[PDB]
Amino acid sequence: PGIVELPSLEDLKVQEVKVSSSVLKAAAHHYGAQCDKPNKEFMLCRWEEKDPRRCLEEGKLVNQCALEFFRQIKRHCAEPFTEYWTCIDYSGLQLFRRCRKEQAQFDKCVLDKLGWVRPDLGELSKVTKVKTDRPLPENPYHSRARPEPNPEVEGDLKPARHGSRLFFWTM
Amino acid sequence: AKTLLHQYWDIPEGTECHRKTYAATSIGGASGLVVSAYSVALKTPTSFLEGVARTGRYTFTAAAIGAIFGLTSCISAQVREKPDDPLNYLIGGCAGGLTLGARTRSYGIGAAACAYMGLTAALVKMGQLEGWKVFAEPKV
Amino acid sequence: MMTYIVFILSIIFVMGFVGFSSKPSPIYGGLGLIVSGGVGCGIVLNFGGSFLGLMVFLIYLGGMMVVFGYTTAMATEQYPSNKVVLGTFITGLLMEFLMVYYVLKDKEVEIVFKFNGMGDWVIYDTGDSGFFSEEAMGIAALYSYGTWLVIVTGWSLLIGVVVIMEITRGN
Amino acid sequence: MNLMITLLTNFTLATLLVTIAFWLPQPFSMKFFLVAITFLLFDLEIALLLPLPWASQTTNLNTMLTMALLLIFLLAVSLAYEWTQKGLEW
Amino acid sequence: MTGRQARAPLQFLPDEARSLPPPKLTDPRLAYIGFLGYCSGLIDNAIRRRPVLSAGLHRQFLYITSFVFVGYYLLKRQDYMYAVRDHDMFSYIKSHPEDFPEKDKKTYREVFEEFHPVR
Amino acid sequence: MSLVYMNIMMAFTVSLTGLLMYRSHLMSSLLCLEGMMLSLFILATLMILNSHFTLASMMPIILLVFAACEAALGLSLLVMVSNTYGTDYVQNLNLLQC
Amino acid sequence: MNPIILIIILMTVMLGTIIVMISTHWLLIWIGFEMNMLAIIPIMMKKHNPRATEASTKYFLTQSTASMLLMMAIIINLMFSGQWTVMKLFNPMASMLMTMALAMKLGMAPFHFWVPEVTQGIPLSSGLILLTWQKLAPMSVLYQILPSINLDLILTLSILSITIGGWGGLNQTQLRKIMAYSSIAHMGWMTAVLLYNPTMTLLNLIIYIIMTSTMFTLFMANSTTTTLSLSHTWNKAPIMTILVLITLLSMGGLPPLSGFMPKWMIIQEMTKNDSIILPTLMAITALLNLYFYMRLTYSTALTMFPSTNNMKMKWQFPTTKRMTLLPTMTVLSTMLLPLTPILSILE
Amino acid sequence: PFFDVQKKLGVDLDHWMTIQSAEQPHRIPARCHAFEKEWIECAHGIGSIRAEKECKIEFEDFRECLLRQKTMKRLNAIKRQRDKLIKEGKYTPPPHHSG
Repeated sequence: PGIVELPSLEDLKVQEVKVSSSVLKAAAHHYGAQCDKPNKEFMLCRWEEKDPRRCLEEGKLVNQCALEFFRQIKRHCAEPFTEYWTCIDYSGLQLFRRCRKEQAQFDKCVLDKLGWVRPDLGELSKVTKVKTDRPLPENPYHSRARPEPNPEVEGDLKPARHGSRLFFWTM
Repeated sequence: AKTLLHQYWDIPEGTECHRKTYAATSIGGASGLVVSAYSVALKTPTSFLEGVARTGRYTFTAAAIGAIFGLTSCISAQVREKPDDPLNYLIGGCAGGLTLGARTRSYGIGAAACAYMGLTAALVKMGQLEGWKVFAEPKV
Repeated sequence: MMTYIVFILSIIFVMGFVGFSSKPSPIYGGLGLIVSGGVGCGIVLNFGGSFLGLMVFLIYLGGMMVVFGYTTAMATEQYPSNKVVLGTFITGLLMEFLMVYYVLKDKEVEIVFKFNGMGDWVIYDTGDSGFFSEEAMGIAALYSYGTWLVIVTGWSLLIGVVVIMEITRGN
Repeated sequence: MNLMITLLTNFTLATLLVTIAFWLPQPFSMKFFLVAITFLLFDLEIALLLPLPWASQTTNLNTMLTMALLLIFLLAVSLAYEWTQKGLEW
Repeated sequence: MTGRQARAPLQFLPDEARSLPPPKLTDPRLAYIGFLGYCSGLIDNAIRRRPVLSAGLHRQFLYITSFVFVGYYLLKRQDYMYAVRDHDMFSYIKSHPEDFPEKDKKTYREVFEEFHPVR
Repeated sequence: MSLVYMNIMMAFTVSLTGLLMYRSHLMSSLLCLEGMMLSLFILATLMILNSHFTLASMMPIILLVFAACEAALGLSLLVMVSNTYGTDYVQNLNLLQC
Repeated sequence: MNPIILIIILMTVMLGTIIVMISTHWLLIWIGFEMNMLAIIPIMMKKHNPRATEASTKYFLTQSTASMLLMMAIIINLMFSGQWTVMKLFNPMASMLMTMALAMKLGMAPFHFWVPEVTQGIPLSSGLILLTWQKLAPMSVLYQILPSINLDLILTLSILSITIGGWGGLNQTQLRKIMAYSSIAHMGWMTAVLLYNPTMTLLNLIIYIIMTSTMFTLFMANSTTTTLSLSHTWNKAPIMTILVLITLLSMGGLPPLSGFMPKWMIIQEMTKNDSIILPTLMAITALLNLYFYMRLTYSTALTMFPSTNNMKMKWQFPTTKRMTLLPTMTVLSTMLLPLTPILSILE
Repeated sequence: PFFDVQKKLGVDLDHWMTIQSAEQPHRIPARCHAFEKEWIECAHGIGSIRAEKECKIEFEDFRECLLRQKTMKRLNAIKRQRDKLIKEGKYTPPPHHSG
C-alpha cells in the first residue's frame, strides 16, 4: 500500500565521530557535563515521535557537539588523557575502578586548567526537564477513529412482562 | 469430503449424465475406505492378505451401491422427465438395497435394505429440494 | 559450517524423533531422546538461548532420561533388527527427504500453511541495547509479579510427592 | 560454533584414542525406584529454585523473600513428609 | 443469552435488584418447595428403618426451613433475571426504529385468503 | 514465517505418531510423550524469543516442569504395572475387556 | 490410605477444578487439568486389585495425551495472534485440535474407549468422583471458547456420542458400564447445544450431576455389580426399589418427572433455529437409551427374581450404611418439574 | 462456567502474565508494542463481533508485525529475481559493498 519516505543522501552526510570505543567510554562523564545539554532535544524528539528519519537534524547536532567537545579536549590539557584511556583500554570490559589514580590526574588537569567538575553520583540520572522549539506531536500511532461505542444500558427496570413468557408456569 | 459431495450435488438432476455415476462411485470408494479402515484397525486380520481382502470387499460393495444408485437415478430422471420428485430416488435406494443384499447373498437383508435405503434417499433428495441446512443455522 | 546451521540442526532433530518413534528397545529410545535433546539445545542456543536451553539440559538430559534409563534397566528385559521398526525409520527418512527437497528446490511447502522457504537469519534483533540478556531478567521475575504461579507450581509438585508415595504404598 | 569446534576436536581426538587402542593389539525392588523418583521431584524443585540469584535485584524484595522461603519451606515439608512416613526406610 | 455486564463481577443479587417487587409470603412456588422439604424429611425417615411421621420432627422442621430459605433467595434472583431481560428487550426496541416497521392493520374487509372446502 | 517452525511442527507430528502407534513397550510410548513435550518447549521458546515476548517468558520452563512431573507419575505407574506382572508389555493387559 | 491424605486429595481435586474455573491464562487451565489427573489417580487404586491398576494405567495414558494435545493447540494459538487471554481463538486448526483434546478429556464417541474400562475395575466412590469432576472440568472451558469453533466438530461428536451411548449399552449387565454408556449419551446431549445457548448445557450439567449422584448413592447403599444383586436388594428392602424405579425413570426422561426438563428445553432452543431433523434424530436416540434403563427396572423392582437365604440372616440387622446425602439429592433430582423457570437462575 | 473472583476480590493476581505491554520488570518493550496498543484501543469497548468485522485492518497489521509473512515473501521474491538475473549476467552486481 503506502511507501516509506526515506531521507536523502544529502542529510546522510555528517562528519561522523570515527573514534574508538574505550576512549569514548572513558570520556563519558565530562561529556555529560559540558555537552549533552542540547541532545535531550534529540531524546525528547525520539520519545515523542517513534520515528527516526525525522529527528536527524538533532542527531547532526549531537554529532557536532561531541566532535566539538573532543576537539576542545584535544587542543588543551590533557595529552595524558591518552595515557588514561590506554591505561583503561586493555583491562577486559572497562571497569572504571581500574585506573583510578590517573583518573584523579585527569580530573586535576581538567579542573585546575579548564574547569568541568565531574558529575558526582548519581547526577547522570534524576529526570530532567527539557524545552524545545517544535510543538509536541499528536497521535503518532497513525490509526483510524474508535469505530463504535456500545449504547450503555441504563434506566430503572420494569418488572417482568406477563411472567416468564414460556409455554406455561405463568406468573 | 465437501469437494466431491459438492461435485455430486452441483450437477443439475436433470441429465448431465455418467458424471453422476462417476461421482457416486467416488463417494462409494471413499465411504468403503472409511469403514474398512475402522474394521482393519479393530480386527487384526493376520494375515495381512485377509486385511486387504476385507478392505477391498467393503470398498467394492459401497462403490457398487453408489454406482447402481447413480445409474437408476440417471435412467429414472431421463425417462420420467420430472426432476423434482423423490420417487425416482426411492427407486434408487431400493435398487441399492437390493444389490447390497445381492452382494452379501441373503435376501431378507436385501429387503430391509431396500426399504430403509429407499426412505433415506427419498428424504435426502426431498430435503435438498426444500432446503434443509447441513448441521446448523448456526445463528439464532 | 555456513548460514543454514539452524535448519541443519533441525534436520538432525527430526531425524532423532523418527529414530526413537520407530519403537526400538527403550534404552535405544532413551539414546534417541538424549541425542534429540542435545540438538534441540543446539537449536535454541542458536537463537540464544543463553539460559533456557542450558536449563532444559539439566532437567531432561540431567534428571528425566536418567530415570527413564533407570526404569528401562530395572523393569523390562528385552533380551534377544526387525522389519517394522527399521521400515518405519526408512519411511520417516523418506518423508523428511521429500519435504526438505521440496523446501530446497521450490518456493514453499504447505501442509495447510505457507512456510516461506529459506534459512532463518530473519528475523532477529537489529543490535539493540540489551545489556541484561532479556531471558535473564524475564525469568528474574516470578518473585515480584509471580505470586500465584510459583505457588500453584510448588503445590502441584508437593501433591505429586504424596501421590507417588501413596501409589507406591502410602504410607 | 567455537565451542562446537572444541567439542569436535575433543570428540575426534577421543575417537582416535579409542580406535588406535583397538586396531593395535589384534528382578528389582521398589526401594531401587523410590530414590530415583525422589531425586526427580526434588530436582524439579531445584529447577524452580535456581533462578533465585537472577532475581535478587528488583523493587519487590520482601515478596521475593516470602515466596523464596515458601518454595524452600514446601520442599522441606515434602522432605519431612517422606521422612516421617517411612518413605526412606530399610 | 450472555452477561451483559460481567465487568462488574458475579454479584448473586445486584444492588439494582432492590427495586423489583419481592416474592411475597406464602407464594405457591415456595409452598411447593416446603412440600418438597416435608417429603424430603419423610423419605429421610424412610431410608433407614426409623418410623415415618414420627421421631424426626426436628429434622422435618429443619428441612422445611432450609429449603424454603434457599427457594426464597432463588425466587428473588429469578425475578431479577426476567426483569433485566425485559428491560434489555425494550431498550433494543427503542434503540433502532429502522428495522422493526409498524405493520399497518389490514382489516378483514380487504384481506384475501382462499377457501379450500372440506366436503 | 521463520521457516524452522515448519520443521518443528513436522517433528511434533513425528513424536505424536510415535506416541500413538507403539508396538511392545510402554516405556517407548512414555519417552515419545517426553519427546512431544520437548517439541512444544522448543517451538514456544523460539516464538517467545523472536517475539521479544519478554514479560511472560515463563512458558518454556513452567510447561517443562509440569509435564516433567507428569512423566514422573508415568514412571511410577509403569513401575507398579511391572511390579504386579512380569513384564510391561502392551499385551498381558487384555484383561478387563470392554 | 490415611483420612488426612484423602482430605488432602479432595482438596487438590477441588483446587484443580477451581483453577480451571477461575483462571484467565492458558497455562493455568493446563495446570488445572493436569493437577486434576494427578490427584484423581490415587482415588482409583483405592484397593490393590490389579483391575484398578490397569484401569488407572489406561486412564493416565489417555488423559496425559489429551493434556499434551491441548498444550499443542495453545502453542498453535500463540504461533498465530499471540496472547494468553481465554477468548475467541485465531485458527480453525487450533480450535479443531483443542476441541478434540477436550473431547478426549471428557467422554466422546471416537474417544470413549477408556470410559467403561476405567469404570469397571474401580469401586463406586472413584467412579462417582471421576464422572462428576471429569465431566465438570472441560465444560467451563468449552463454555468459554465456544465463539471460534467450527460447528461440525461439536455437532458430529455430539450426534455420534449420543448414538454410541445408545447402541453400546444394550449388552452390559455390569452396572458401571451401564452408567458409563449413559454418561457418554448425556455428554453428547450436553455438548450438542454449546453453540446455540450454553445456559441449556450448564443446566443439563447440573441435572446430570445430581442424577448420577443419586444413582451412585443408591448403589453405594448396598454394594452391587449385577442386576441379580439388585433383586436381592428388592428382597431385603422395599424403599430402595421405588428409589431405583424413580431414579431410573428420571434417567429415562419422562414428562411427569424431572429428567425430561433438560431434553425439552434443548429441543425448544434448538428448534427456534432451522434445526428440526437433528432434534427428532436426537430425541429418537433418547428414546433408544431408555431401553436398558427399562430392562434394569424390570430386573429390579417390578418383576422379582428368586432369592437366596441368608437374606433371612440379613433381616436381623437393620441398615447401617451412611449415605452422604441421598434423599435431598433424590427429591431435588426428581420432583423438580414445575421449577422450569429456574432456567434463568443460571446466567 | 467462568467465574470472576479475579475481579471480585480486587487482587489482579493473574492479569500480568497475560499480554505484552504490561509493565516488564525493567521498562522495556516487546517487538510489536505500539501495534498492540492501537489494536487493544481499537477493540476495547466492543462486543467481540464488530471486533471481527471492524478492526480487521489494524489486526492484519499486528499479525504481519508478529510473523512478518508477506514481507518475507517480498524479500524472497527479490532474492529469487536477483539469483536469476545474476544467472543471466546483466550488471555483475554493485549491490555489495562497492560499485
